[PDB]
Amino acid sequence: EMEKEFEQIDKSGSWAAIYQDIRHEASDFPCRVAKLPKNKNRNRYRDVSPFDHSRIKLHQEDNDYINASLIKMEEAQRSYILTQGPLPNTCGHFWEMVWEQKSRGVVMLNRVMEKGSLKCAQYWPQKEEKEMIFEDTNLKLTLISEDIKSYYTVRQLELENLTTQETREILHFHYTTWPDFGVPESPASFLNFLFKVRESGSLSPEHGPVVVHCSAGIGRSGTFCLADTCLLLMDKRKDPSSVDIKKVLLEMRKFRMGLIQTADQLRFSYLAVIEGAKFIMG
Ligand SMILES: COC(=O)c1c(O)cccc1OCCCCNC(=O)[C@H](Cc1ccc(OC(C(=O)O)C(=O)O)cc1)NC(=O)OC(C)(C)C
Repeated sequence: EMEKEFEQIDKSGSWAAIYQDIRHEASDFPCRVAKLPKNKNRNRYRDVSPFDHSRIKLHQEDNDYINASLIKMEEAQRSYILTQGPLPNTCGHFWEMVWEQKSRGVVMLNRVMEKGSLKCAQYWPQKEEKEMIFEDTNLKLTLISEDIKSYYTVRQLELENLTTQETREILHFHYTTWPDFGVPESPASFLNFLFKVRESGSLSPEHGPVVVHCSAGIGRSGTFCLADTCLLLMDKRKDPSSVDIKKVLLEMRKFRMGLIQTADQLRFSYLAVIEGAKFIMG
């Protein structure tokens, strides 16, 4: 019972301690490509890089680099590509990835501007009649429809490979109410957002892995994938109470560094899993 464990940590207020043990035991792998001088401008943060072994490679002989990682959860039967919010110069690369990896959905957990500064580039068109064209990767992106709700907006986008004139519908799931500081008060809306993504089919195996990002693509994005996998496991296993969130998180960190950036996010993840389990279950 993780809800029982949850209350213990809370009782003895030891979230920092537990979160810190996870950090200590977290995997550490080479990030050689990420650090090559030529890729300096392809990284938003100096301390956030994809491990070489799990990085997404762009299909181009020029420079195949993009700060993104493939998180592959074998037992859960789910995969996710966690990436940083694209930069002014990596938007074409961002959509190239979405096309090459055959992704059906893009999940955004932040706003273009937060705490007064840019956390992500405006990488999608905001008006139907103003399509965007990425000359470097030869891609055309068109806003098809938009549905603004209280805590999130879902957009329908048409992505076209100008080289082949092939097209695909991409669903943009944008969680718009994540606080500038700290974590959400209640996992309620965050969970419904996740379920809406599940419902679209974007997380299903018939499609490439969903692309997820916040600013660095490790904190909020971490919370999203950790909660989704844990719920899914509790759904699969003969004994749902055997799902250990701390171990699942560590398995994920084998594919990308720093998933879950604070003890607050860790507690929030527990909170979301526990709440989502109560609904999904009974
Ligand atoms: C806590 O650290 C870790 O867990 C960790 C680890 O265990 C092992 C390896 C790396 C690790 O983590 C690496 C990052 C440690 C803390 N670094 C920072 O805050 C920033 C980059 C950053 C920005 C926003 C964010 O998240 C937001 C978002 O995207 O909006 C969100 O989730 O809300 C996450 C990371 N770097 C920075 O200022 O440059 C410097 C510090 C160089 C000046």
